[PDB]
Amino acid sequence: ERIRDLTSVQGVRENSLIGYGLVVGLDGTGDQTTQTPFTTQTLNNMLSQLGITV
Amino acid sequence: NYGYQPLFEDRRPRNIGDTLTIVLQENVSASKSSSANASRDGKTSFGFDTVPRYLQGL
Repeated sequence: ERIRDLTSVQGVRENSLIGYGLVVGLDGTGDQTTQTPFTTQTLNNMLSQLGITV
Repeated sequence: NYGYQPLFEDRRPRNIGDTLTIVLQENVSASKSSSANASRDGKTSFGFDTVPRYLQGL
């Protein structure tokens, strides 16, 4: 198992992925949403996509 | 029968024949203005009211 533990193969590599989301179902431990406008803005975006226009 | 109708989604027109309210509110106001000017004034004068005798030929 030495060669695998010492080297890596050319072209066999891992990339990094990033994204933004919302986490729901918290027990009152979410954002204040008065100091983080993007939380409410993106929630309204999600609702508008789902068919609710606040 | 009218087909699937959602329950929490807002009432939007989806198919041909559905009605939608338009609030006509148009307020367009465009303007432009321009100007240009030029002026030029000139005066010149020379008067030998009393000519000295050595300069009366010139």
